[PDB]
Amino acid sequence: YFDDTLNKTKIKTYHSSEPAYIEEVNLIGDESNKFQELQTVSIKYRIRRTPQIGDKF
Amino acid sequence: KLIGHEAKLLFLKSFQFILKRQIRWLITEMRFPKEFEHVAKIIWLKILKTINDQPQEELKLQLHMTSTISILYLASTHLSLPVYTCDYIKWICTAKMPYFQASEILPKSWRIQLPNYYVSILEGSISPFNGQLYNKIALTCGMIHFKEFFNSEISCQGLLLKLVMQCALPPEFYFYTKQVIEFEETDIRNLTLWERTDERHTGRVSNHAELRVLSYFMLTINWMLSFDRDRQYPLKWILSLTESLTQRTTTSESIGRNIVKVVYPDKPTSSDYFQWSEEETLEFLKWMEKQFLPTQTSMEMTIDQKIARRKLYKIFPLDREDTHQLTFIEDLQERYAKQTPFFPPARKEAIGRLLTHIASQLLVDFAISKEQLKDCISRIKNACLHR
Amino acid sequence: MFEVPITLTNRKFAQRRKLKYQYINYISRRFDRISKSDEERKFWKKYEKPEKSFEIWRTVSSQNKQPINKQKMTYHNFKKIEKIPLRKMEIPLLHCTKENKLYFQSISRGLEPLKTSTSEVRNYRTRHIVTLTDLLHLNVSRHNWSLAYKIFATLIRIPGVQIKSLWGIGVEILDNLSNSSSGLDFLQWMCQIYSSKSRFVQNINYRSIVPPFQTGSRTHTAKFAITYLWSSLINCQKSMEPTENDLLQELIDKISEWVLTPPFMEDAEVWFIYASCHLLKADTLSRQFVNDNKNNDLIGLDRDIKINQVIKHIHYVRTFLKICLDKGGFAVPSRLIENQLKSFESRLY
Amino acid sequence: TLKYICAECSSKLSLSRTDAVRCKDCGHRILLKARTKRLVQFEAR
Amino acid sequence: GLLNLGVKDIGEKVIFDGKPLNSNSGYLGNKLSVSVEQVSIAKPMSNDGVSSAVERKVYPSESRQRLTSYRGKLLLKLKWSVNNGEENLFEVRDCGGLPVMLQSNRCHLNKMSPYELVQHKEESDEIGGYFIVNGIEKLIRMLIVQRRNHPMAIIRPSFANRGASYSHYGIQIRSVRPDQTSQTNVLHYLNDGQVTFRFSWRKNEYLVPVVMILKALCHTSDREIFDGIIGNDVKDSFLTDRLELLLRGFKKRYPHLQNRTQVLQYLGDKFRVVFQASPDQSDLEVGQEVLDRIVLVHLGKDGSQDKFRMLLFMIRKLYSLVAGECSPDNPDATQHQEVLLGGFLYGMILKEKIDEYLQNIIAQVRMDINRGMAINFKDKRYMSRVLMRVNENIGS
Ligand SMILES: [Zn+2]
Repeated sequence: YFDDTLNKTKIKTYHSSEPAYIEEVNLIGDESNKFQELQTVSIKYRIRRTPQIGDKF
Repeated sequence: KLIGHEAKLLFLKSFQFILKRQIRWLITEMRFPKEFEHVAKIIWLKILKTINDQPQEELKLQLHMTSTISILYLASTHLSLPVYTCDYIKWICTAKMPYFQASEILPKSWRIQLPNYYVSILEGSISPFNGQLYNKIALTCGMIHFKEFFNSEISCQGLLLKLVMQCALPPEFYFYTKQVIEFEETDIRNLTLWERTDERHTGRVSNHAELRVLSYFMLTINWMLSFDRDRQYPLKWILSLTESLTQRTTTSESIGRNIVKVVYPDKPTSSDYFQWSEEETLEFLKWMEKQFLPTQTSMEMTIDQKIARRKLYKIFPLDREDTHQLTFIEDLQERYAKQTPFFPPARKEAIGRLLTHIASQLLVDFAISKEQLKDCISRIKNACLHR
Repeated sequence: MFEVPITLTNRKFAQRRKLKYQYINYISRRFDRISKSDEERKFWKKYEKPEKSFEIWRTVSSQNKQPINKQKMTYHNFKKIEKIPLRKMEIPLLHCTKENKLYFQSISRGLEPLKTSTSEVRNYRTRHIVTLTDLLHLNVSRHNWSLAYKIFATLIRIPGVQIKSLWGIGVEILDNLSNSSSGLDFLQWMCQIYSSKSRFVQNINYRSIVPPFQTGSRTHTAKFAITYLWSSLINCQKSMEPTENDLLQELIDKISEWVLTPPFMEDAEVWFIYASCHLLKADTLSRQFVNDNKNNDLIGLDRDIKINQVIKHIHYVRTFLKICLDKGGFAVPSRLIENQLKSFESRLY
Repeated sequence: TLKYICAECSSKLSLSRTDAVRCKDCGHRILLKARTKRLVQFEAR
Repeated sequence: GLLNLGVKDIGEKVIFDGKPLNSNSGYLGNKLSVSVEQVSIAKPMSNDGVSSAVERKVYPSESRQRLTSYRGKLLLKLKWSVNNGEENLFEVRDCGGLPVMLQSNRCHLNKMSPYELVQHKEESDEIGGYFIVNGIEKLIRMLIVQRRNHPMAIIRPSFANRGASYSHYGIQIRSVRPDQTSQTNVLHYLNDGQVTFRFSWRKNEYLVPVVMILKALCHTSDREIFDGIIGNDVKDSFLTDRLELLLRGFKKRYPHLQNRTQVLQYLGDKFRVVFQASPDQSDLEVGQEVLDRIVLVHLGKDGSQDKFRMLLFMIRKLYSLVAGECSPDNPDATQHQEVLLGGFLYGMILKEKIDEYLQNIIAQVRMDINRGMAINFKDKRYMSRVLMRVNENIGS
């Protein structure tokens, strides 16, 4: 993304213990009065979970 | 979006372009080679010459909706391909000209150049009234000094033909009126386009050649029919022509003249509006579904609005929720036959009745002056009696 | 000749009623005194607006109101009031066009203009559109369905239509158009469009859209939304009682969505139609359980669960008809509906 | 051409930094970012 | 539905401009009766920008994907009554978005077949019943509460925790009004034979001698109350003497309460400060309104002989517990209990919030009259301005 105040292209880093896959990216303009600049985005992560030592059964 | 000199330059430019678009449909329309194209180009090159000179901050150029066709008109006369009334009716009927709406441009952008003071005041403001159209031609000639530059102005033995065929195309009346024209009509010489009426009050010098041609045309008819001592034109013959005349479909032409009638002017065709002979009604809606399709394309009325509009047109699928009609010379032939039985107070009345009709027709294609026309008539009336 | 789809070439007409009003507040004042743009808004603030209808028709039977005034008008007395407002109309006459000087001097003499402002406008787009209007009005005045539809469909494609006759000829043309569409759809599309749930009346110079025949969603009913419900109940009646059904429910839940705000909010047919739809839903269920005791020989059929479902309704309807009366609803001839409903009860026995 | 599907109309579109976040075919205000022909490697486990 | 009974139960909230006029100075005047006649709730809709826009039904799928609440516009027909009827003003006020239960009479999915439900991107079998609040699915947990309207005999050391001369024995009846709002009423047997009645007002507790609430319900003789309790049981020396202590003791405390009306005047006088009825109601009205709002509200208004009979039944049950001729019940036995349903709690909390909201209007009038007193109860401007000056977003 880009904030004019910083004149910089900034990024939101992913902070987690495990890799994932992006399932959906949803662009939210709804319930807004105008908001056309698309300031809200919802991103879904798909984390595969293989049965593993320590999993409860 | 700019004011002053450079606003004017693009105002200028846009005017530049639409005329060019006008000219090329001109070529496809008539197909009269490099010639029609290049003469038109230098004509405006000549027109531009004058605009630059009185520049500084001269903004009188704001040439009108009519200036462009006057330009094409004069260029055509140089060449002398056609006529004015015919050209105008044809153009309105088929929207041949991009004349009436100025959105074409190629400007999307020129539009935004803020139609401001000018470009907004361009393309399609309104339809010509009285002399609001022959006057401009005179002004163009004056700036143009057109008569010196171009040969045989306002001429056309073709307008006479157009006119006789126009209705009671009494083959003999072509030569009759050609003869009276021969007569005192500028000492038996083809009327040339009037001069560069430099003066701004545009007096009715009444030199617009055609205007006088139609006048001689009318005069000829009643004089000719008002002293056909030999009785070559039967009592019952005159009303038959007016009879058969009683409107009728049109292999394109009459439908056009209806479309011109519909500029709701002085109410001579207004009622035709009302009447509108059945189908005339139908082929009218046909020409509306084809030629005000351009109509337009709201941008900036939330996408949502546009969608709604679409839906509306949606739930109105519409457009369909002898080839029948006939051509021009077909109709012309068939009324020429509808009178084919050829071989006191009443006839005078009939003659007056008929003349009013043509007055309607010829006047209706043109700036009329339900008086000037008359004034024009009066004028040569006076001109004539100096035998 | 007919009513045109467009904002009235706002050029001379706007300065003509500057002069009209300004004179009426000038002569209006001195006359009131003896009895001891801006001016136009003040003229309406001295008279009170047109409520949601047409002509402030309201009875003719309450207050006596003694108006013997006294003819109080001695040619001499009129020219005492008038002698000074006319000289004050001059100053702004100097500033007005020669056509508007004569127009003012005609209406100040009491002459009326036989020159319809919509009989001179000379604009291409407008030009035709007046073509457009009379052709469709002359075509519905002879029921030409196949041609009235084409003229209507083109009239909305040109940039000059405010619902207007867009809806009032757009519905019949679809009733006369035995082919495609139920004014209903078009009627429900209109309803979606001009809800106007906002209570806007008065204030500015409504001279672009007056006809309470478009507008509302405030208080002033919309009449295409009332016609949508009336056409919808008549669309439910045809070939009912001679899952894919739903319509008489669709209309019970589409009227619900409302339940007053603007429509519920305002009374009448809103309540009365909803009921009438509800009363029809009561008959249909007496028929579907009517003929020769329900269908025939008795019901044994778990006695009647169906009678109890119908008596609940009949008792409910009578509540909707009553609240429509109580809240000032003059629409309903109660005597006939109560007799019909009781004689119908006597079918359910 | 980047793609965004209308959550309620399925209509494909190509949003710009200059347009309203809305389905031009329905009017919804929720748009799924479309998958494209893009390479991804996978360990088949 | 229950909610319209609730707003019928909140009644009125009256405020006087001290209505000057210059009896109009010790009876003054100009009444303003504010209430709510109807309360309507509409199914979730969303119109674009702001107004004039065509509305669309809003679906739960939208709220979840959008991560937002699933709100329905809350509307209520406000009654603004001036001078008991000199002028009535109706107003449908929108009170913000009330979260609606799924598959309820307020969810679009209430009547959708699985096929349509799938057509709306839902679990083909979605039971619903829960709320989308800020996109997070929450349901209101059902709760186990005392079975309503029926006296449960309880021994509780709290009863001694009231003070000296308190026994453990006591009766608890949880009277619930039609609207499902509850009011717990307790009877206590004092060691002294005195019986005191516990109740709660403005969620503070209040104790009154039961013989006062008896003489307050209906005009009766002492023999009618005595006969009401012991009746044919003329052999209970235990009860004969305790009940003589009760009635004679009341004759000791209040020799001057000679008739029921006077008693009502005593109750109105002692609760007038807290029942907020003042500058409008007489001690007779305040007292009787108290009885009507507290004592066995499950019996309802004008049940005052019936409420009298029931209260006597609780006195008899209480003495039968005291002797020990009957066991006490167990509040924790499922036997003695009913279930506060989430939606009912919802309706109660709405009723209370609308009561506070009308009180809030009353506060707004108080501030306006205390800084200007500029405007009369009649102004339509006053309705619009005052209404626009209190906060009415109860939906949020
Ligand atoms: Zn869509």
